[PDB]
This record gives sequence, C-alpha cells and structure tokens, in this order.
Amino acid sequence: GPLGSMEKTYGKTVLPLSRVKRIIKQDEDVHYCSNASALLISVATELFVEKLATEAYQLAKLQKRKGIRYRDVEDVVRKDDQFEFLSDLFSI
Amino acid sequence: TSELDDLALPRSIIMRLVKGVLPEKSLVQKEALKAMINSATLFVSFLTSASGEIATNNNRKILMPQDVLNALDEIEYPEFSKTLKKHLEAYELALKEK
Repeated sequence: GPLGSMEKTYGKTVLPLSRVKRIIKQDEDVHYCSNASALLISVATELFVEKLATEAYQLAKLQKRKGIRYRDVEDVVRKDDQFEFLSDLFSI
Repeated sequence: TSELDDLALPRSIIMRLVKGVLPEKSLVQKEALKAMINSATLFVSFLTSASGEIATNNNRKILMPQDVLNALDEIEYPEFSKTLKKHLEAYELALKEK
C-alpha cells in the first residue's frame, strides 16, 4: 500500500530463480530439487545476504564509518561461527 | 574462480538487498559487494547440500521444502525458519490459485 504501511508479498523471491537453480544444479549428490525447495533456498539466500551485510556494517560502525569495506566482510567471516563455511573463500 | 563469476547472482539485486538493511546513503564498495555476491553463491550450495543429505537420509530422491527447513537446523541458521515457513504457506496458497 502506497499511503499505508509496507506490505510484503510472501511466497516470492527477488532473485532470478533460473540462476539460483543453476547453482543448485551443480550439487553432485542432489537428484532433483523441487520448485518449492528452490524458492525456499532463494529466500534463505536473501536472508543470508541481509545477515552478512548487517554484521559487516556493525563492524564499520564501531570504527565510526558509514560504509561497508572488504575488511569488514572479512572480519565477519574471521570471527563469526555461522560464517565458517565461507572460511575458504576468504582464505582465512 | 571463473566458476564463481559465472554463477554469480545479479550485482544490482544483491546490492539492493545489502542496502535494504543499512541506513540511507550508506556506501558499499566494490571488493565488499563482490565478496557478498560470492558468499551468496556459497550459501546456496551450503544450504542445498545439507538439504539434499536430509532427502537422502529419508531415502528420497526429491529435495523437498521440509528438507530445506530441517537443513536450517543442521547449518545453524534456525533464525530463518519462521520466515521460510511463511513463504512456503504463501507459495502453496498462490499455487492453488494460479
């Protein structure tokens, strides 16, 4: 609603599903990922990006900065258990 | 890798997600946005793999929505569960309609 509060439409992702499925299809062990599953994986990925951005911004804020730098993202992966799966990508 | 770059989700859609949780006029530099685009790709793979395991452990070939929801516990992102369940309910509801 325009003159009302923000209303989210659930059951949809802002990501291009074909591109998410392309990544999903790289998994050697998966026989078939259903469309409903792909959609949930897509939304989870949205939530992941938001989580990572938020944590990286919080570190920027402690250093009195208004923007995210690469070292902020890296320090998040370096220090936070939930981001352990990224440890190789950041070569830490 | 050229593989990461080929798989990467659109830089502008990821940028909007990032800026969506930051104060107005916050900036995000190139090396950082890139790192998060690539992190998103690894997250898709991470959640997918854990979900496929649960499908397999249930002797199923189809990776199903409940496998993704249960995979959140295995990858220790249970804070996403309530939101995903809401999407699933809405998804199925729209499906019958459409």
